[PDB]
Amino acid sequence: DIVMSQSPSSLAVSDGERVTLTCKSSQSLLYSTNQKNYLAWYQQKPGQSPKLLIYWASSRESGVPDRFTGSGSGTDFTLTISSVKAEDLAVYYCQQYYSYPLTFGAGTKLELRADAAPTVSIFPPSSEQLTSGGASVVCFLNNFYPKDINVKWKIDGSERQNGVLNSWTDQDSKDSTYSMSSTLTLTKDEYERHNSYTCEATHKTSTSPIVKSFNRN
Amino acid sequence: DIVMSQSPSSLAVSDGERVTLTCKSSQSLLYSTNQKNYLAWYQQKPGQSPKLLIYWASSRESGVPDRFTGSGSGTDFTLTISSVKAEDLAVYYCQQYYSYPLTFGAGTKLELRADAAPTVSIFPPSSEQLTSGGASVVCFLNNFYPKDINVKWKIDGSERQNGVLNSWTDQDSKDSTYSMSSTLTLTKDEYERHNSYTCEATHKTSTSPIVKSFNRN
Amino acid sequence: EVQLQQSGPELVKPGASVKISCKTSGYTFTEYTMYWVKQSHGQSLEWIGGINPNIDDTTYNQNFKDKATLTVDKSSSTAYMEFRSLTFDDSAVYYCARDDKASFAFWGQGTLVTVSAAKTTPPSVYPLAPGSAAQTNSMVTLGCLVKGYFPEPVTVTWNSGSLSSGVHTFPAVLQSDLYTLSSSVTVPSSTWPSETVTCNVAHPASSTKVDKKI
Amino acid sequence: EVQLQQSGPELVKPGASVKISCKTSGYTFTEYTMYWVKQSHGQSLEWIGGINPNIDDTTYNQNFKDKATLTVDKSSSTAYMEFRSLTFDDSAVYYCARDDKASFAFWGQGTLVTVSAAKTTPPSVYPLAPGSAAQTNSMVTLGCLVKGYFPEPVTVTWNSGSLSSGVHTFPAVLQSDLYTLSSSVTVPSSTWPSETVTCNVAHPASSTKVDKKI
Repeated sequence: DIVMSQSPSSLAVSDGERVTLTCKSSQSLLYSTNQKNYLAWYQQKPGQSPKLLIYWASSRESGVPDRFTGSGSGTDFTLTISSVKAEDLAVYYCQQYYSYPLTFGAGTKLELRADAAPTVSIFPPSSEQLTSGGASVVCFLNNFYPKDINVKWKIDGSERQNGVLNSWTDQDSKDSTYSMSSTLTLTKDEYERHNSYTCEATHKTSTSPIVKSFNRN
Repeated sequence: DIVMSQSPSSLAVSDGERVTLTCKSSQSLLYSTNQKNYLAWYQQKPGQSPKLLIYWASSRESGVPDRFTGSGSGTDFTLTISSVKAEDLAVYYCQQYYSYPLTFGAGTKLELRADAAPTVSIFPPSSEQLTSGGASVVCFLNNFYPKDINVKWKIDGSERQNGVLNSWTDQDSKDSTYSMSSTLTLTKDEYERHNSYTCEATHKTSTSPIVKSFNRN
Repeated sequence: EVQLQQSGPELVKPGASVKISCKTSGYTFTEYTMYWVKQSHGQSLEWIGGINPNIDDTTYNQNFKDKATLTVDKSSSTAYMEFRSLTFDDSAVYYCARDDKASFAFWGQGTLVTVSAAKTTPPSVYPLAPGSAAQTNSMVTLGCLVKGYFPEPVTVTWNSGSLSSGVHTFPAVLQSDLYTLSSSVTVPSSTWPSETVTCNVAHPASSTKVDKKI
Repeated sequence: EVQLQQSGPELVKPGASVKISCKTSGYTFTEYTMYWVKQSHGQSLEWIGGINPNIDDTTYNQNFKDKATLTVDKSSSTAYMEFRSLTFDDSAVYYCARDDKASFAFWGQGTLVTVSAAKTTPPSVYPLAPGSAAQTNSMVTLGCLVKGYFPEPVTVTWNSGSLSSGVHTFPAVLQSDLYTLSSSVTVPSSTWPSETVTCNVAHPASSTKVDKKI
């Protein structure tokens, strides 16, 4: 079949800056008789349905604001936005009408800016958890940026990937930042056989990881 | 004057069947030369104004759907509906224009189907009721069919007919059922002289009456 | 095609006189006669009378003798109806029906006229809860009584209108010149009594809003 | 424009069948063409297939072969999409794509189909409190754990929804056919531990609401 690619996967833009998207296919989508390149540009608002914007890459659909200007022909394509607004935060897609099956893009999600410094907050397992037959050691990572961050779990100096779950939500509109929760589950027998529980996270802006620990006694 | 009668009073109908209404007059409403009969059929929607359906008993109003027709002359009168709809719920009337004073009909109403019954609605009185000097015990009837029911009040095994407040509602638009509330009020020192309060209700589909009671102390 | 306008609800004391008006527009008032019909007990209708504007033809029912008198206004194109010696049985919905031809007639929206010797009072509501410690039903029904209010209507919602299902509004009954109503709403057994529900009643006449948490 | 009326959310089990209806209005149903799009892992759209209701032509993708069928109804102007032999990878959000003009394609509200084998269970709330007596930071964090609930979602409020500031609600994760979420808030050192708060959760499916003090 025919495959398409979008690069890059994500872009962080501020208010007033222009943004350009690129959709490259595996072969020329140009049709000779109609002399029109068949491609579709979508914008999907969060919690809503996607909608078409630029049809046949050469024109703007009626009702779409002037900031959306389509261009490109043959292989390469470009979606140019003159000035972004507060309602321009969404994910974009790229569809081809050339041949079946219809190929869909990987998607590109916009972000905001900038400079969010995270922190580590540790909590011990509760009293009702150990009664139920298990234990959970979690530390919350909130107010950070960008969305790319790595967290490690080391028990008594030994690194363990068993029971590691992460929870990553969308970007909060108030502080323009992200919050991620990490959950590590273990039974009541493993809680009594171990003492120190640590979670270690690495951030690009920080030259050294932030470590936090607590004791069972 | 010339009084008119209507039978039956109420009947339960389904969706898509035929409904026949009859209005009988004590005297002949016919006028000789024009071979016409004086009557007018009415349809009054709840919260709306009455409207006319069949004029001179033989013909349909302009704008009324074809499902409303009528036949008959002289004494008897017939109003037949070919196919009922969901908006057909109303109260129908028949008037005679023959002689003054103008006499009206008793009215008819259509119901739905079927088989709803309650179990225990009993609410004991609260502590704030006695602070005002009075006392009130209530029995409710919810999700029951048909509207015909006989509520009875038994205090310490004795029947009490005074202070009974009965209230009936319209038909529900969801389960097509009825709601009835019976309130019994009395004074403060009479409530302290009695302990057990039994609330009796008799329903048609049940071969035995439902007997429920509660105690004050 | 036509607009028949009347007055709104009136609050009158027994012994006074009330005037009901019927507005006519879109047609000549000097041609077609006007009639009046009384609606009693919510269903049965009663014929009041009729009047012809131009020839001053007035005929009244045997019940309305020395009670209902009709007067027409030729200048403003409207009809007037006034009553004398109002009693307790005189509270009914009134309509003014136009007579065009024998085939079809026009009706108005109606005027709600009630008469009682009464004074407006803030509604006194009390909570109600079942006195049994357990039950065999998976549903737990609650309710609250509304007593000592005037005049109609009274809007009763539940938890700021969050639960719109399972609500039943019972019509009011007239006792000692004051109406009393009640309401009941089904609630699951997995909530009560671990949370509290409130009864929100509104009385726009007295401008009183009270909430009782159960 | 066109009003696309779909069905509600469906909860089924792997191995059963499910029907998704798409209602069209305002134009001719037999003229234009119908399509369906599935959204996989929430950021990625997948093309299911398409059907022309005029000549009843049916085509599908390679992944959706021998799985979903497409039937149309001329009387009600509705499009039917039925699935057979469901798996755990078939749980996603489905879209009804109606192609009218090449300028803009009309889209519907979406259909959430969650296919899993599970039984409805009330949620379990585990409170969280820091174990340190003092800290240099003036802002202290609290947390609430909600485990063992189904189906999703559930509404989590802090102190009966009185505190709307600094509320971080994390999405649910799926473990052993059960869902688990976490929530954390920022509290100043003045009120903590001077005053006590609570974690209030509400589950609309099981009608079970649990309150715990922190």
